[PDB]
Amino acid sequence: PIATPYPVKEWLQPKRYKAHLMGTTYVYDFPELFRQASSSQWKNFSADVKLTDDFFISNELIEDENGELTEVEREPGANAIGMVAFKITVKTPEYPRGRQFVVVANDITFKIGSFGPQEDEFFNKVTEYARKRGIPRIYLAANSGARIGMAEEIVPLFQVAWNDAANPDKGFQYLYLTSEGMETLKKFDKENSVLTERTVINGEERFVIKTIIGSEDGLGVECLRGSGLIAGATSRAYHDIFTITLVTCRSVGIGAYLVRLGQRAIQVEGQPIILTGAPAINKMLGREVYTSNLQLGGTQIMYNNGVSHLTAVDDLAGVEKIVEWMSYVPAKRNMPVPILETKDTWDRPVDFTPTNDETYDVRWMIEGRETESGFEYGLFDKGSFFETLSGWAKGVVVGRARLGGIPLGVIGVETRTVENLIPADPANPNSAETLIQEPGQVWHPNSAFKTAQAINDFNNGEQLPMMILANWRGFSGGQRDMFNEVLKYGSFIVDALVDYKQPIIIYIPPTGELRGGSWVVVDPTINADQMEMYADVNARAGVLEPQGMVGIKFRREKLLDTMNRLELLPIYGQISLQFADLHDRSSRMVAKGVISKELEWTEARRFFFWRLRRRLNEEYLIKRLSHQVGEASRLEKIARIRSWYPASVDHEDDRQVATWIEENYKTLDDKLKGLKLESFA
Amino acid sequence: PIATPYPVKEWLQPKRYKAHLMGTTYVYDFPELFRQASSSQWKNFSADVKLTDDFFISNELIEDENGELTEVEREPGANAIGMVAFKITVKTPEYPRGRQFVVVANDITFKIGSFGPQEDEFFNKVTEYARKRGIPRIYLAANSGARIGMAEEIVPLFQVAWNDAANPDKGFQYLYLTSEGMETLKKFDKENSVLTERTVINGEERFVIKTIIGSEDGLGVECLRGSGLIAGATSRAYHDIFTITLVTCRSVGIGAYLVRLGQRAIQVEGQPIILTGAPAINKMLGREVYTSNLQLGGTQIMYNNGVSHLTAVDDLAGVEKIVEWMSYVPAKRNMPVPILETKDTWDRPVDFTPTNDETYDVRWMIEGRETESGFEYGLFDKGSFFETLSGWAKGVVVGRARLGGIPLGVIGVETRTVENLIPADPANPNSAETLIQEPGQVWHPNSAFKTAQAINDFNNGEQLPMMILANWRGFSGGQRDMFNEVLKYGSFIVDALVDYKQPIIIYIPPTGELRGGSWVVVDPTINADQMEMYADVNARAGVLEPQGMVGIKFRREKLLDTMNRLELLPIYGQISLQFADLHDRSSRMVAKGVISKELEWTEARRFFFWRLRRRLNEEYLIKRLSHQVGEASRLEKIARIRSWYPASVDHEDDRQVATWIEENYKTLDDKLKGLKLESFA
Ligand SMILES: O=C(c1c2ccccc2cc2ccccc12)N1CCC(N2CCC[C@@H](C(=O)N3CCOCC3)C2)CC1
Ligand SMILES: O=C(c1c2ccccc2cc2ccccc12)N1CCC(N2CCC[C@@H](C(=O)N3CCOCC3)C2)CC1
Repeated sequence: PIATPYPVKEWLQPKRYKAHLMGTTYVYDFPELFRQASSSQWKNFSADVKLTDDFFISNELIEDENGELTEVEREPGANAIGMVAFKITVKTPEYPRGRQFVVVANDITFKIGSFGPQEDEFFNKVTEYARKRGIPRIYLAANSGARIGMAEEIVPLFQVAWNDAANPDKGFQYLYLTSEGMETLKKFDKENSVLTERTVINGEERFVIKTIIGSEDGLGVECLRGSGLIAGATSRAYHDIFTITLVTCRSVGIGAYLVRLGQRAIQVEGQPIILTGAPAINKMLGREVYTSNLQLGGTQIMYNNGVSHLTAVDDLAGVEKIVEWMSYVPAKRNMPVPILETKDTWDRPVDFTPTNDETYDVRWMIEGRETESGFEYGLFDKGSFFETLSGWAKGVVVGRARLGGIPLGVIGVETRTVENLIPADPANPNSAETLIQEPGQVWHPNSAFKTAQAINDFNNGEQLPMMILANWRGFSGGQRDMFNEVLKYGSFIVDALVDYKQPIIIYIPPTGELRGGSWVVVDPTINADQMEMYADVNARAGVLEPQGMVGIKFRREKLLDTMNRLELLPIYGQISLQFADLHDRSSRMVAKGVISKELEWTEARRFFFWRLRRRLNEEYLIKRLSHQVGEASRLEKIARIRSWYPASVDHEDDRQVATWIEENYKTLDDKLKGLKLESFA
Repeated sequence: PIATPYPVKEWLQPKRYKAHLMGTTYVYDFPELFRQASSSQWKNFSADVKLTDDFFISNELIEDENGELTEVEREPGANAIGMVAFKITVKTPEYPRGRQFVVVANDITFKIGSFGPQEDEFFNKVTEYARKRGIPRIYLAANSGARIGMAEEIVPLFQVAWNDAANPDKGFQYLYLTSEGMETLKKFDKENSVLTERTVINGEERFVIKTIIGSEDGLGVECLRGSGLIAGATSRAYHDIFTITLVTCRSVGIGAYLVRLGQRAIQVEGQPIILTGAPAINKMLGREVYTSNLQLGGTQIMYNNGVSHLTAVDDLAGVEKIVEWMSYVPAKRNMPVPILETKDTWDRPVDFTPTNDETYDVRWMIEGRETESGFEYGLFDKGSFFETLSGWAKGVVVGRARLGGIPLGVIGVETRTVENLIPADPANPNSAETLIQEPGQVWHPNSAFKTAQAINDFNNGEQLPMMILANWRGFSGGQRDMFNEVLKYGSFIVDALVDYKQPIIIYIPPTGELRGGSWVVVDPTINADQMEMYADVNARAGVLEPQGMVGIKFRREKLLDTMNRLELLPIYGQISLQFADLHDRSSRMVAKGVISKELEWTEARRFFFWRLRRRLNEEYLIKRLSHQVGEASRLEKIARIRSWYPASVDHEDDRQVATWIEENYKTLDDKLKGLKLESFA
């Protein structure tokens, strides 16, 4: 293209054009999308703030002589391998002074973004770089899978020993090389390119090739090993640092697994996440079964799956989502969660409230709802809800949110029935579309899976506190759900709670209820160190429902002796039912001591803001002790800590306790590093 | 019953009869089934050995004044709660001097084996008892779920305020008590049995009951909390000690979850594992959908599921299976795996061998096969294979086995196609039976799940080494398997390998092959500390299959320039195919360094016996260091250790190295506790 306003980009670097033809942003152009999204981040936070370009820095990382990664300021497109990386330091609303993270990306223009040994070792190096520093690892996937190839240097000179040169079609018995070919190899030192055995046939000495190795690296198994390396590296990263992947273009094989192993994934529309491509599958099956890879790894598959937590219309959209996702995540492992107070102060009542006779969208209880007569504030900061895995197991709603600025994970129950429509298998003529009804307030294998998945993703990397607006009547005990292993996924929940390292809040909502199976799997005793449970005064909880209670311990026989109070069954049935429902009240929960407090929905936001803050504060103090004393149970540490509180401070006063602690961080700090003389040997 | 030979048992204890009517062994009679099974254990080991009753001891455990568990020798049936336990010390072939473990069981005769607070705290206490001592925790489930009930003391005197005594049917507005009733309660101190509010209606002062609490404990939520307690306790136990559960009778609610949380489960035939019973489900749905609980939790469900690892014809059968399962498990956490050498010495060739043109049952490669012309020894000790999860995901075969006495976990690939027949959902008129073809040498969501599940169960509790006869062409990339999240389960594999704490051996079999996706997820670099990979000389491995290799890097264009060697496509296609297959040879794997050694199947058993032994020996030494020095990488520790080997010892000689180490345990022990002066402060 001639006569363009500015210096033609796709020409100074033709790769940029190739990247675009492929349908993805050019790898070296990504850092810019992060600057843009970071800018947009500030615009939404404070429309006024004036930004300087030094608010965002991106330094490429390449390996030096020692194989050590360093920040080099070189020109785009000069990458020797098909894998690039950048260390980004950017000031954000949560981290005004700056926060860092790394970005690793395949370079789709370099050998179709294949994964070769060199790319794998680079990928592994970078992942370790991030983990060491405890900073997030963002991965931009646009690849073709493990790199392949043959020993091309052996294709022009391989001879075949036939059954008779007269009729080649009669077959052969082995391939070989002539003493001439053997020399050709020896001339280029490409001798180890083949394992042979010299054997003199009546004709001449022919070297039978028993194995082809190849002089060039990255043809077969050496590539598979590299994949495993990064697979294991990523599995490890997920429990260490915040991990997220943007499928910016096709992602195949190891590329697909890398997406899942980092768990958190945002898939750009039309960018398939696949194992074996459609063409190759059709070939293998002989028939033309599939049309596009999108049938195998499109959003309609992976987003409905749960592999994709979110979808994006285009790369920039995805980058914005990543950046938005990180706003609730600590700057680096073990730092306090990033607090970001906004216009929505904590001191206000909760507007929206559910009704036992009015279908509602739990999201309204969460973020709030916009009505004709104004806006109804929910429990959390307005506009702070960031839902994820929204295309899978709609039975539960999971997302990040803020409570007076305090970021946290949130799990709500979808009350409306879900219409899960499963496509037909194009590989089966007998395959037919199927609609699955997913009853509200009930766990099914997929919603139990999504719950545990959410819990683990909140805990690992994100290191976030969490609140579950628990409201389930139990797990589906039907035969289908039971056959589909609902017991394994329910247990996954228990496992994930036991692993949680941040404060957890279980709260049964106003019109909510927690019954039998459901209560079990979320009870605070599962993790006494981090869990606390609260029942709204208008919530219900019992081993069974009122109906089941009368159906077992209020039989017709007992209903009769009751007739001695005044056919009439229609109303005496409602007397027993109500008799039972009177046991399932928060008051009994308090009386029996299974919950910490019965709360009032409208006053919840206020209460939880201070409880969470008071707890985050005591936790910080609890850890400082841990990494100082050594032998001492939690009970002991928290006691030694609360013993430092002024005599006049009411330990049960969340605000008071939180306020005092924040006013004495340094005094307490001395008190801590004063216990250094705790060298019990 | 009169005139019976010996003292009538079901009469001295009527409970025994009730237990039997229920279809299960009487809880106090179980210790005897363990003695029997232990006896049978010896009979099979050495038919000669003469046993004394002191070879087996069972002491009941109950809580003392302090709530501490102690061994009391009291008479059967005297249990105050509906939960019993026994500490069993028994001499076995693996542990001639004795090995211990605990047995906890519901007492189905006590309040239908319900789970009340008291039973839960007892259950939790016992589980902690075992964990502390690191001994196995066997659980015998026969229960009815969380205990329920109402405030019965409030049913004879609750008054109802109607709209008019004339027409009760017109409804009411609230229940209450008379100053007389209030007194009745006060007389028995059962005052906290109800939360009320006095209000004088034109008539008289009536106390409105706002909440019913109940004087008796174990009616509602307090039971759900106890369940959670033991759920979390069991989730924890699984990663700590060897856990197993025998569903000896119905197991419900928390009872069902307890089964899954302990993971390893043996289900007696006809004993359902359920959440909500069929009757109650039918009631809730109005219609008569299900006939028996077996449709919901029978073996046809749970055994096909994977929830049940094995099924048993009767209790004794199950006990025998438990006892058999434990024979490969260490006496208690962290002890060496129990070695048990039998007639099948290590020094022999491997008989059975697969053929590329003859369907075989991988189990023959494992245990061996019995032919008409004698017995063909497999890779492992004859009669030592103990398969588990045999009713689920037949695509893979998992079990325990011995290699010259060394117990280990084994994962083999089923080559035959699996005919998975899924039942119809009786709750859907449109539901129809469905047969799923599961292609051999291919991972599907369920077989990938079973693989990871097996790996984790081998690692946790069992603490066993493991060998995987890896032979997969890859994961199914079809749309159905892909939509059914095959990527999540494949990754579960990577996760489980990263967690493995014992030596691992990956071995591609004689006619086996490991391709693309499959290699990735099992490569040694995933866990360099514990993994090692070996390829049989007759195995194949490549990123793709030969066909796919020619289909990409040996196109018709290149096939032509090849025509310059002598329509003829049918044979020139086989020349290219063979050209590719020449890259996929173990020789290249060695050349490229992705495997440790290429082996010969017949000599495998011999080789692996010494490699595994040499490794178990070095591991022991590696740990002793760890729990002594502190800061030192694996690389350093193993080097400091191999530096102690005599100069003449060949580090690569497994037998030599193992032999020397075993001949110097105490000399090495001194060398270790000599590094105590390693007090770097
Ligand atoms: O309390 C009862 C109950 C009865 C219990 C015992 C005897 C008779 C009962 C009758 C009941 C009638 C209506 C509702 C609940 C009843 N429960 C039985 C049903 C329980 N559901 C929990 C949530 C999932 C439900 C379930 O398993 N499903 C949902 C519908 O599809 C089939 C599978 C079961 C809740 C507790
Ligand atoms: O090597 C090939 C291959 C080709 C690759 C690239 C271009 C053309 C190919 C043609 C092939 C033709 C026959 C076999 C393999 C072929 N592979 C493609 C198929 C791969 N399978 C791995 C195991 C599971 C297979 C799969 O996804 N299935 C199994 C059948 O049901 C649909 C889903 C795919 C194995 C690797």
